[PDB]
Amino acid sequence: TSDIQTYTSINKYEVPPAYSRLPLTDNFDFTPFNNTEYSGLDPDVDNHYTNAIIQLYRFIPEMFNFVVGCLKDENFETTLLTDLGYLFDMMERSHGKICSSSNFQASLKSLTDKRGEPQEHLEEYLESLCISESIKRNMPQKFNRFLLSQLIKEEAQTVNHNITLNQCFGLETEIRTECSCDHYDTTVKLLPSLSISGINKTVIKQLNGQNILPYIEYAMKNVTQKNSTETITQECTVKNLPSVLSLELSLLDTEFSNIRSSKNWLTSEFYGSIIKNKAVLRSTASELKGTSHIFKYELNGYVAKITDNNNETRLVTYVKKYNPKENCFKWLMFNDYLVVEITEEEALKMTYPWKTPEIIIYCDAEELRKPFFSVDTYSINYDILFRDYFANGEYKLLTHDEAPKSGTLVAIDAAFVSLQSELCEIIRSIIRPKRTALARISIIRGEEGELYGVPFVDDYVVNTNHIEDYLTRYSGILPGDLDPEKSTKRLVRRNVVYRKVWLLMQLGCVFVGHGLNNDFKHININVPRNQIRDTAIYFLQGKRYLSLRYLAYVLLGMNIQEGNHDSIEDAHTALILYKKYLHLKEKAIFEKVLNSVYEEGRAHNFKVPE
RNA sequence: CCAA
Repeated sequence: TSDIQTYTSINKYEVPPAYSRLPLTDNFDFTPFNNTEYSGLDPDVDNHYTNAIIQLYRFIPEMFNFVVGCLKDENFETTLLTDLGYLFDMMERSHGKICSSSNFQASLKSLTDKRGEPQEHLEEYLESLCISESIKRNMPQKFNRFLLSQLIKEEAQTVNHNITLNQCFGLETEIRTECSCDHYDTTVKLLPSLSISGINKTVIKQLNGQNILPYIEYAMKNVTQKNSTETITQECTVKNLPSVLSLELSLLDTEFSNIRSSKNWLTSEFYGSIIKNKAVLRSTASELKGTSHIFKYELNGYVAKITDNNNETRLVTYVKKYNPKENCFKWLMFNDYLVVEITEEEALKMTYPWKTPEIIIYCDAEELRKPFFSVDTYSINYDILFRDYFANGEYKLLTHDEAPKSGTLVAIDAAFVSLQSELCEIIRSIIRPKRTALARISIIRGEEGELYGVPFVDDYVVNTNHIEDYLTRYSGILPGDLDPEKSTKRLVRRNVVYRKVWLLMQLGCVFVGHGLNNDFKHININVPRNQIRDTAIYFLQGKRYLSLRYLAYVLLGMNIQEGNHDSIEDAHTALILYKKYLHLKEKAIFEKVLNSVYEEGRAHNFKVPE
């Protein structure tokens, strides 16, 4: 993959490798694709267009500090809001490590299955999951308006209901539709984004061609004269300059081709206020008449559509970030997992024909220079680690004297199920394997004491989606995972069980188990290597890993006689194995019994009668 | 292969 992060091409037509279709993601190496301390997203997703938008909103300080801040309280009902907060917090703390948005994608697919007048907004987003072209037109802008609308709707349903997202994106739109003479009707609705679509009077590129500001002025105050056998006159006007401006560019290809020639069209920064019943936007303050509270706006980021030379379509994200240790603006470009730091002259330049701006974001001046606040800047509510929150009808819950600290030993094991299969297209060129879901996890008390080796959660994860295979032999999940059909296990949602794991790694607990990197990858949570004690890495044999049942029969006297797997018992045996490994390490017998399990396994064929 |  040499010469793949080059974002510039000497030719104005050849698309550089930084925007090409990245190779599909046993252990994929991401070190030659990201050198910065800001993470990328796993391209193995059902949505061809949501990864670019998530990165666009991560670097808006006023939104990022809020949705991450919403992780103080247990907002289990706001699925799309908290899952976005779980993703934003994970992205910030990974500092470059790969991240997956499968949890957010699952909450979006379950929310869009809703079967308000504009309900086709749900169906238009659901129609873009089964993947034909990669992404259609006007579809990224449709989700941009959909994501912001659903977030605000969930923002009013959180604990201590907030309106912070409305104060940032709120566009007080006056919709005057004149039916007859001297008699008109006005509508006032708060819009999260501004839609620049269906432009008719292209009088902008003469002397106001020109820059982007005239397009924003028309979308803020326009008079359309088309409706129906009526052809009514409609006048849309906004009287609000919010903190951030969400722009949705959807123009004609003739207007898109003419807009590439105008150098410096997409303006870096501008200022403007409201003087008349319309909004005026000027480059410098010398053109501003003043007489009102002036507002300064700077570009935060934008999502552009890349048309490959192989006639392939994909989205990328340009991003600016401010460092409080100096006065500097660093640009960042985001492919799926390709992240590079670029210059401003290249980020604003759009003379290339394979580049089309789709979603632009402008931010307030004094608010962009504000630093990003992590979730651990407030007091988080660790009440779920003790409460019994089940959705149905041999462990023991936790107490406040067992309050986990930075270093509390815990044994974790997770069971999963199969929703779909590989479902590939072919040499493989289009499709990828997907759809593995979580069924049951269990955390065990690992701290030495009276309550040692005894679990404290045994939660099963409810799932309404159609499964393809239970993997019952390796999952121990009888068909009782249905919400009203719980056989014997106490069920729980996915948002509640994820918070138990998130709070454990938030405090700094130390997880032990076998193959913990797999569970955390499918649970969709990233834990630092300092808090992971994997028995596979410890008892590693070159490139071969040993089965947990085998180690229980060669390192201990526990012949499990494995029939139906049992996660609560699997995590228990993984805990005491870490205790034996500690014993065999304190006394210098480390690389003496490890060599004993290789050779004894050659004649035994890595198996024992069970 | 491990994980499942």
